[PDB]
Amino acid sequence: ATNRDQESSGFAWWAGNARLINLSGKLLGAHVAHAGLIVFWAGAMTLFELAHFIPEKPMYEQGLILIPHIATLGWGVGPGGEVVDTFPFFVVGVVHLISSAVLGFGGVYHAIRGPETLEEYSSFFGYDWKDKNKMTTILGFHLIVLGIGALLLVAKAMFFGGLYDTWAPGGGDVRVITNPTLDPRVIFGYLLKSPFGGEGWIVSVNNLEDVVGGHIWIGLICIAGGIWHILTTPFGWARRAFIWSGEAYLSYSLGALSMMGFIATCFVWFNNTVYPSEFYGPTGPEASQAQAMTFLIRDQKLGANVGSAQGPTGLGKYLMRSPTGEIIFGGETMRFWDFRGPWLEPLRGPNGLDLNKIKNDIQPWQERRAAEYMTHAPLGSLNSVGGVATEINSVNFVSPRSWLATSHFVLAFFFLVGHLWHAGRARAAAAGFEKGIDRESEPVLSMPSLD
Amino acid sequence: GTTGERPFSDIITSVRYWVIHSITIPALFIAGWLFVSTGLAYDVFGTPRPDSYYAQEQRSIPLVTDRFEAKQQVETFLEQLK
Amino acid sequence: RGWFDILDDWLKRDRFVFVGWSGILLFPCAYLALGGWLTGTTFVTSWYTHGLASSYLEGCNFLTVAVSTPANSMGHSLLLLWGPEAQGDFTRWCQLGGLWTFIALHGAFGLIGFMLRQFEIARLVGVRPYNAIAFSAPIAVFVSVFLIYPLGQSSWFFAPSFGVAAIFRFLLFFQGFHNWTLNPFHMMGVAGVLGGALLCAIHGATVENTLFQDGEGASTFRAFNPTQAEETYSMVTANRFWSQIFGIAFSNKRWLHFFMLFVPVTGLWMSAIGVVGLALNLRSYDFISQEIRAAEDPEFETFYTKNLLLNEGIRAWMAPQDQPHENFVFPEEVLPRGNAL
Amino acid sequence: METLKITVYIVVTFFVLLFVFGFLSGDPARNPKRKDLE
Amino acid sequence: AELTPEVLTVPLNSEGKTITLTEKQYLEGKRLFQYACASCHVGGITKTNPSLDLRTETLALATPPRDNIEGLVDYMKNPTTYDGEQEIAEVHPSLRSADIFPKMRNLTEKDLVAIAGHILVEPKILGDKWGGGKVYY
Amino acid sequence: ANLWERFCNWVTSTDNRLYVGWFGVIMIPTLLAATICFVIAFIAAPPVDIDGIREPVSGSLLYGNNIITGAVVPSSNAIGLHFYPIWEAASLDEWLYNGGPYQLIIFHFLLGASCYMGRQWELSYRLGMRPWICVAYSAPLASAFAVFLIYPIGQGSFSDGMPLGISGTFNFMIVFQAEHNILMHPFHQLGVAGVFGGALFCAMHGSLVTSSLIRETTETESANYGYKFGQEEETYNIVAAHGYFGRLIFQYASFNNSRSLHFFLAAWPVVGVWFTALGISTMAFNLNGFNFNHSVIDAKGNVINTWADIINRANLGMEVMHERNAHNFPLDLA
Ligand code: CLA
Ligand code: CLA
Ligand code: CLA
Ligand code: CLA
Ligand code: CLA
Ligand SMILES: CCCCCCCCCCCCCCCC(=O)OC[C@H](COP(=O)(O)OC[C@@H](O)CO)OC(=O)CCCCCCCCCCCCCCC
Ligand SMILES: CC1=C(/C=C/C(C)=C/C=C/C(C)=C/C=C/C=C(C)/C=C/C=C(C)/C=C/C2=C(C)CCCC2(C)C)C(C)(C)CCC1
Ligand SMILES: CC1=C(/C=C/C(C)=C/C=C/C(C)=C/C=C/C=C(C)/C=C/C=C(C)/C=C/C2=C(C)CCCC2(C)C)C(C)(C)CCC1
Ligand SMILES: CC1=C(/C=C/C(C)=C/C=C/C(C)=C/C=C/C=C(C)/C=C/C=C(C)/C=C/C2=C(C)CCCC2(C)C)C(C)(C)CCC1
Ligand SMILES: CCCCCCCCCCCCO[C@@H]1O[C@H](CO)[C@@H](O[C@H]2O[C@H](CO)[C@@H](O)[C@H](O)[C@H]2O)[C@H](O)[C@H]1O
Ligand SMILES: CCCCCCCCCCCCCCCCCC(=O)O
Ligand code: OEX
Ligand SMILES: [Cl-]
Ligand SMILES: [Cl-]
Ligand SMILES: [Fe+2]
Repeated sequence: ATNRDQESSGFAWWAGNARLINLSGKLLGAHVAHAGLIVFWAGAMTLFELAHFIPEKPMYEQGLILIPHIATLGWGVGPGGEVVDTFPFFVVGVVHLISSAVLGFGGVYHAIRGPETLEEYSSFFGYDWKDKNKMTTILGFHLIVLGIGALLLVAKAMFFGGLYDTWAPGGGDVRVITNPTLDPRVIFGYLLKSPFGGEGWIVSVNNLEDVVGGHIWIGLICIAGGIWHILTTPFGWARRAFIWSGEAYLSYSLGALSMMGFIATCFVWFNNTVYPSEFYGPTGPEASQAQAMTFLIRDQKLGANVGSAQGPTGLGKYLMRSPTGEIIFGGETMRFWDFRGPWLEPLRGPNGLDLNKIKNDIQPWQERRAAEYMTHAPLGSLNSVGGVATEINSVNFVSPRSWLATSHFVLAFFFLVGHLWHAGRARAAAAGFEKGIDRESEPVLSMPSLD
Repeated sequence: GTTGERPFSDIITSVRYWVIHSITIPALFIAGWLFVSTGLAYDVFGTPRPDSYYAQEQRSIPLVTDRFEAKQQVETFLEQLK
Repeated sequence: RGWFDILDDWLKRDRFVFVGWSGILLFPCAYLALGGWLTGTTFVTSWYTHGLASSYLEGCNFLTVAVSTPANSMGHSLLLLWGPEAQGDFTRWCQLGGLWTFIALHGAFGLIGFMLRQFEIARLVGVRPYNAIAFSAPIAVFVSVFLIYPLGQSSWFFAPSFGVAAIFRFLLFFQGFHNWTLNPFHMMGVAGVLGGALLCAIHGATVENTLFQDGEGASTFRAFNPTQAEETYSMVTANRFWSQIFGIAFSNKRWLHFFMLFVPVTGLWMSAIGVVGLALNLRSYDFISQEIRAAEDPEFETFYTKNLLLNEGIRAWMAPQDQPHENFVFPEEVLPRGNAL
Repeated sequence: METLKITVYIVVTFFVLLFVFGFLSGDPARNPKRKDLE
Repeated sequence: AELTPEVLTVPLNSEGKTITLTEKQYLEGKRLFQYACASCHVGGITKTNPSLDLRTETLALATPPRDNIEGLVDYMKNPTTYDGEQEIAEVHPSLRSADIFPKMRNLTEKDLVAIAGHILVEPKILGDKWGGGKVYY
Repeated sequence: ANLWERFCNWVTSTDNRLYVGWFGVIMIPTLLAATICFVIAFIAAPPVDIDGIREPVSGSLLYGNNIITGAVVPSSNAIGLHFYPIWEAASLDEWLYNGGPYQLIIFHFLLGASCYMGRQWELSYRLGMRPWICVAYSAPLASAFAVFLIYPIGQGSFSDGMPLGISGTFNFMIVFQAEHNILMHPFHQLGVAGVFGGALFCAMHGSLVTSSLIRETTETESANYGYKFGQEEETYNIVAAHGYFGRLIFQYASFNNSRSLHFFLAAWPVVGVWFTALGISTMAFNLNGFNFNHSVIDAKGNVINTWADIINRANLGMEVMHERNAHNFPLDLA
């Protein structure tokens, strides 16, 4: 029981995992076991979703979050997102589960039975947190692996089946991407776009060509950067800029992951390209716009001249102008005039929504889709009662977009707290005062008074 | 310092404690269960059963409206249930 | 020794749970209040007093169960089990809401007993009585809310019912009918509560981050000994930090801790005064100048007038079911409503 | 309005650059106990 | 009160003949109604067209009359506008549009009868609440 | 030393009456801008068309408000989440009509408050303290982010951010209850536990220390003069305080360790407020409080009301009355 008590390690049980900071073998075992946990959940949860899946009903009516991910990749679904074959879902679940068993075996071995420290057994796998060269070597290895993952996505899109394209001409379909966007102007203009309304930063990516080109660039850049960090060691300015310790590296990663969690929240809330509404349900903006469209259709069928219908406030009841003049839906949904979706874009012309097209060319499938989205807006209670808070019990529905956004905002925030905690502690421990103030050399006592 | 009572950990890790309580705890739990499943709770506390909130064709609540006749009003409501 | 002195000895024995003379009042009353709440929430209905289901036995959950107030027709009756209403019939007593007055009265006397316990223990161990003094705020809140307010209103019916959701309904009723948020006494109460939470957090964190290193462990809790004479954290360093961060800082620990007593206690007392006012419908409901201006000028609008519209909605839509004794029938056409909703 | 926009861009860039280069200017060594943190 | 056979007895055709639904029938109807219809018709209102509701009187005044089991089954097979002038299977769920409304694909004749029975019974239980909207919540 | 070296030494100096630091270099200008704009707007700004329906709401003192009713009004629903700096307006008149001051103020404030947290860390580092006071500050800061940025992002408009005023805050709260039933949401319940318990424990700790002060003064002098700033010995008897509180409840319910005690004081309210901030930030994506409307039904099928149904009636009143001219269609979907 080496270092497995507070007396010998300096750490209490509630901080026990800090006892592993300098025990590389047991720490590797811990990480492999936790990765086994991740893979195991993927497999078990996917199998649970499949066992509870009713193929006829939309995915988003059934509390599914993983099956939509598989379907978006083009597996198991056909035109309009209809499910034609669930065996790909089942295969994903089974394979992840078996792999989880293997990972668990490896992690338990490295954590319980294998060498406690790897430095003696091997210098290739052993490391010292303060060895910047070795640290950057491991970082580069994992960068190469990640780049390979991005290129795997590219391969799925281009050579093995393609991706589900909600924008495909005909009403959404699996499509093979053959002309990925390699234009750096486009790819990095995305990064330079403002995050505010009508711009949306990277969350605004609205076509699979741009998606695939972006991931091509990510894979190549990651491979090059990993080779770079294998072959180099940090320069002097970096050496003087950073804290070089295990806890510091953990803190940096906590900050990065928090940022990624917030970004994912926005992605799933706003983007209906890589999160097709056929699978994840309408976005909030989409559902609001859909209500506007639905009642425009109903009243116009009754005989209203929607272009000229004046609302109570003087603004158009059904149609008005955005602050830059585009014709848009009226009512509160004026805030959502940046929304774009395949069921709505056929009605849009150069100046915005086109009155002639609204009057003459709205199709039954558009009417049906608008009704569906209006009635599956992402609003619901914690016990999964669909609709506004004042609605009565009857509909058992909370949108996958709501579940995913809320969960990952919670995770991103707590990981920001983690970044702050571990970064502050890393600084204090590197400087040597993380256990408190030295009584005989209290820094403040040697400073001049403020007044 | 301690006040002389036997330690709780000592008591709850002892064979005699569990000899006694493996009988007593289940008995009390079953007593409560039966208190409900036999319907005695309804009678004791005057709580309506699912079929006793309304008369068959009634939709008005049996609200007590007189302070000193409230007991008789409740009894009249109960009779009207029949 | 005399029997009084022998009894004093036994009551003040040092045992796991101290009893004391105050115990003779505290323990039966506190037990009866708590047990009454659990009993009512588990088995008792609110059908004959409110037209509501309020117990686990009827199908409510922890958030919706309650021991509900008696019917409005009961007035302010004590509703004693042997009283003229229940006439010694336990089942009828429960159906008439005697459990609410039972809980409220045994709980009030239990609070008296607990404060007496604070005094008695302080006297026995030789400390000053400031914990008992600070407890006056919870007692003032309880008295003002659960006894004085209903005593000023038509009956116990409008006191808070002992339950989670029932308390929430109490909040919303106060907003809708009293415009309680606009009341400067509630505002001072809010300041006291939130400032107390702020002081609690900031002081805890400051101590924990100005600790002296008094041991080698990375977990710093073992480096304190209760009998030690030295301060465990650096007041000088904490004062320097807060002076440079926020401009001002504490420099006197005694003042710091008295201030921690003073803030939340004073806030709760102020809120109690406000509720005494509301017992008489003596509200901070309106600003007369704004009302005159708005009446004369249909383009004048502020968040104050918006909130008044919200209150009118609350009253109209909740009164018929929340006040069943009034027999309100509001035809649909009279309900206030905005466009389309 | 264009002059205002350019002025604000210049000011913000000034302060942000101060932030970045200041934290690059050997910040870890600016503590009372141990300087050589690499 | 109880869910009695008298409550469960509802009109069967346009000639006044009545049928007595079983309690299992009524519960199955409620479940199927939640499954296939409540997204728009929760509580008897119509979210995407509030002017039309599922109240028995409204069904009675519909053309053809829909205040009986057979009328409601026919509506679910071949829905029409209120005056019966237009067939709206293209925009309303039905067996003949089950290809575009998949939740209708597996419904059987007994299932449709159960849904219709639920629609007719629920107002007998809830009164104005059925089709009344938020005013009566 | 070179000019840059001297400037860095001044910026990071621990001898300045108010610490500046690198976080302060961002904090000072942004907080000054936010403060100046807020004060000017609160006093003098003209009415703002918050809901985008050409119905301006008056927020400023000079336009008929008092301290309780005044506010800086959120930007127009016509703007949504669009960035609306002064230079995006055709004129200051347009900017004011559309509520640009709100955006300027809240953005500069959020940035400055983030830098305030960082500055707490930085000065702790300069003074050789432990670093986690900033972690305590992250709770209220997270709450500010939730009500000024996250909720607007989720709902699609800064017009739904909390107004910068007292009555505006109340309006925000009431509408929030109408649309999300926050009272029935466990995270707000944890927030209430956090703040009620924070106040409770504040009073408890203050009262216990005050009750255990050691005699160093006479009855004609404030007991506070019994403590001298920077004295080595403790000023109260924690052993006596523990004897009292342990006998008040029972021995093992009372802290005998001051460090554990102060950690608990920090942790309770901070965690509670973290959770309430998450409650707002998750209801931003329309995951609302528990809905038990009509959960209890009798044998026939009659609805048996509960206190939750009464709450629902109140919520309906709020919902139907709020923003009375802004809705054209039956559902309020954001
Ligand atoms: C990659 C993520 C990561 C990693 C690897 C670490 C690793 C570490 N942290 Mg850091 N931490 C993180 C994220 C991370 N942390 C985040 C996000 C936060 C913010 C909350 C913190 C906050 C934090 C603090 C405050 C401290 C550490 C400490 C530590 C060390 C000991 C941890 C331990 O033994 O826990 C033991 C684990 C437990 C005691 C169990 C905790 C269970 C949590 C609180 C509840 C989880 C609920 C669950 C999700 C859902 C439950 C469902 C139920 C409600 C039904 C270790 C070096 C300690 C340290 O400084 O050591 C040097 C320390 O004091 N961490
Ligand atoms: C993902 C979560 C996770 C992981 C991977 C680890 C991993 C580890 N912890 Mg940590 N820990 C955690 C959570 C976690 N911990 C939490 C939540 C707490 C707070 C309660 C702690 C508190 C804590 C302390 C206080 C200590 C550790 C220690 C350790 C290490 C040695 C454990 C040991 O000696 O086991 C001994 C235990 C056993 C022999 C019992 C059996 C354990 C096995 C692994 C169960 C596996 C079951 C599994 C189903 C088998 C599948 C096999 C199949 C695939 C074939 C190990 C690397 C110790 C350490 O660092 O030592 C240097 C240490 O002292 N941990
Ligand atoms: C990142 C995870 C990781 C890392 C860094 C290590 C590292 C190490 N392990 Mg451990 N191990 C792991 C996972 C890991 N292992 C898992 C998951 C298992 C369970 C099967 C084991 C089971 C295991 C045993 C039983 C033993 C080791 C031993 C060793 C040491 C020698 C390994 C060697 O020479 O490789 C030789 C290289 C190979 C055999 C080729 C590996 C390439 C694989 C098969 C495919 C390509 C890799 C690819 C990226 C995998 C993708 C998986 C993805 C889905 C996650 C070394 C310290 C030995 C030791 O400690 O000696 C004292 C030892 O006896 N490991
Ligand atoms: C997991 C990813 C990862 C990580 C952790 C690192 C880590 C590191 N790299 Mg490597 N790098 C990577 C991937 C990564 N790299 C890849 C993929 C490439 C290929 C393009 C490189 C290419 C590369 C080079 C060429 C160099 C490094 C260097 C370094 C070191 C200094 C980093 C630094 O100062 O950053 C902090 C960054 C800065 C100080 C400059 C930019 C700071 C701006 C102002 C921040 C902008 C934030 C933005 C405005 C806010 C929103 C973000 C939004 C745009 C997403 C450090 C060890 C340096 C070194 O010493 O290596 C020998 C070096 O010269 N890296
Ligand atoms: C210290 C303990 C204590 C206290 C302060 C109270 C206080 C109260 N109880 Mg609770 N009660 C207690 C213990 C206590 N109870 C216990 C242990 C039980 C369980 C047995 C109960 C069971 C209980 C029930 C069931 C009810 C109460 C009720 C009440 C209220 C009315 C009491 C009343 O009118 O008494 C009046 C009695 C006295 C003031 C005693 C006077 C004693 C003098 C000396 C008598 C002198 C004359 C007399 C004829 C002596 C004759 C001597 C000779 C001729 C033989 C009051 C709030 C009622 C309530 O809550 O209503 C809503 C109610 O219904 N109590
Ligand atoms: C030393 C503690 C310092 C840490 C601070 C604690 C944080 C706060 C914890 C509070 C809850 C305590 C959890 C126990 C913390 C703990 O350490 O537990 C251990 C403690 C003592 O356990 P043992 O008897 O095993 O003690 C071993 C001893 O030999 C020495 O430890 O157990 C109890 O006190 C639990 C008994 C429940 C007693 C229920 C009695 C009910 C009586 C009802 C009347 C009440 C009085 C009413 C007054 C009006
Ligand atoms: C170290 C440590 C730890 C951790 C641990 C872990 C984390 C582990 C993991 C583990 C794992 C991670 C495991 C795994 C497992 C797995 C398995 C064992 C699997 C199996 C599978 C199967 C058997 C399948 C089957 C099937 C199929 C194939 C098809 C479908 C159906 C079914 C499902 C039946 C703790 C915390 C305790 C603490 C101490 C130390
Ligand atoms: C995939 C994809 C794409 C693309 C993407 C990309 C291309 C990306 C990139 C990205 C990137 C490229 C990023 C970057 C980032 C960076 C960062 C995030 C940084 C940070 C930094 C830091 C953190 C710093 C710090 C500091 C300072 C500032 C001062 C001094 C000290 C220190 C150093 C600490 C797209 C959209 C097209 C589409 C979809 C898909
Ligand atoms: C009123 C009255 C009375 C009294 C009564 C009593 C005294 C009662 C009591 C009762 C009681 C005394 C009851 C109790 C009950 C209890 C319960 C019912 C409990 C529950 C619990 C729970 C459910 C919990 C849970 C949990 C969680 C969740 C987590 C953590 C852990 C725990 C376990 C805590 C007399 C006779 C004078 C007559 C007149 C009237
Ligand atoms: C917008 C992009 C901005 C960030 C771009 C990335 C820049 C990365 C490379 C820049 C390197 C800066 O290099 C860094 O310069 C500073 C300031 O002179 C040096 O700082 C050093 O000299 C200065 C004097 O000027 C002293 O005040 C300081 O205490 C000392 O550390 C650092 O030792 C060096 O590491
Ligand atoms: C101060 C101490 C107060 C203690 C009061 C204990 C109360 C115990 C009451 C139990 C008996 C109730 C009498 C029931 C019969 C009364 C019927 C009637 O004549 O009205
Ligand atoms: O702006 Mn403010 O408050 Ca949110 O929900 Mn819709 O939008 Mn309006 O209505 Mn309700
Ligand atoms: Cl409003
Ligand atoms: Cl609208
Ligand atoms: Fe203290």
